[PDB]
This record gives sequence, structure tokens and C-alpha cells, in this order.
Amino acid sequence: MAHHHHHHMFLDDVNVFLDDLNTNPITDEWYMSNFADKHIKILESYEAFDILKQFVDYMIEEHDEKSEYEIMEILRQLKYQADTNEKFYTNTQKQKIVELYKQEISQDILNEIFR
Repeated sequence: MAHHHHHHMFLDDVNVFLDDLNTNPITDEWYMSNFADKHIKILESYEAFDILKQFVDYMIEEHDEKSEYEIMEILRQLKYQADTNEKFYTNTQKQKIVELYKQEISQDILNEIFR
């Protein structure tokens, strides 16, 4: 009645995870893996590829170590769906997240993606 619900909610799943686990001391990246486990086609090749760049920047902005596994699972599901081993960043980024990444973690991620 009168108040027709007009609010963009839960569109950005990644945003919700990062925001929720940030605003709450949860900081449990494992939930992200639980999400990325769900075999669903989230995006298209170019969509996910570009969103790689977008998320690259947005992730760098938070410089958060405790979301590493989150960002990995996000980027891995994105490029896995995109079907590409490549990686690219925004003009502003000028910084490889991989350099901060624990290579030990990235091994398993690529182990899956490259398959």
C-alpha cells in the first residue's frame, strides 16, 4: 500500500559477501567457496572478463588480506565461467593482486580452472 518496494537489493552477490563479512567480524572466506561451488553460469565470457578488471580494482581498494580466499573463489568462478586462463586489470589499478596473493592458494585455483 503506497510503499512500492523500490530498492536494489542482493543483485551483487559478491558485494553482499564482501560487505557482510566486512561489517561483521565473521571474516570467514569459506562461505565464498560454498557459493563458488554452485555450478551455475553466472556471466558471459566478456562480461566476466571485464568484471575481473572491475573486481580487481574494487578488491585492491580494500587491501584486505582476510578476503584473499574470497577474491580467489570469486575470480576463479568468474574466469572459469569466462573460460580463460588470462588476467587483466583496470588502467587505474597499475598493480597485480597476484603479487599479494598466496601462490600456495593460487595453485589449487588454477588447478581447477585450467582443467
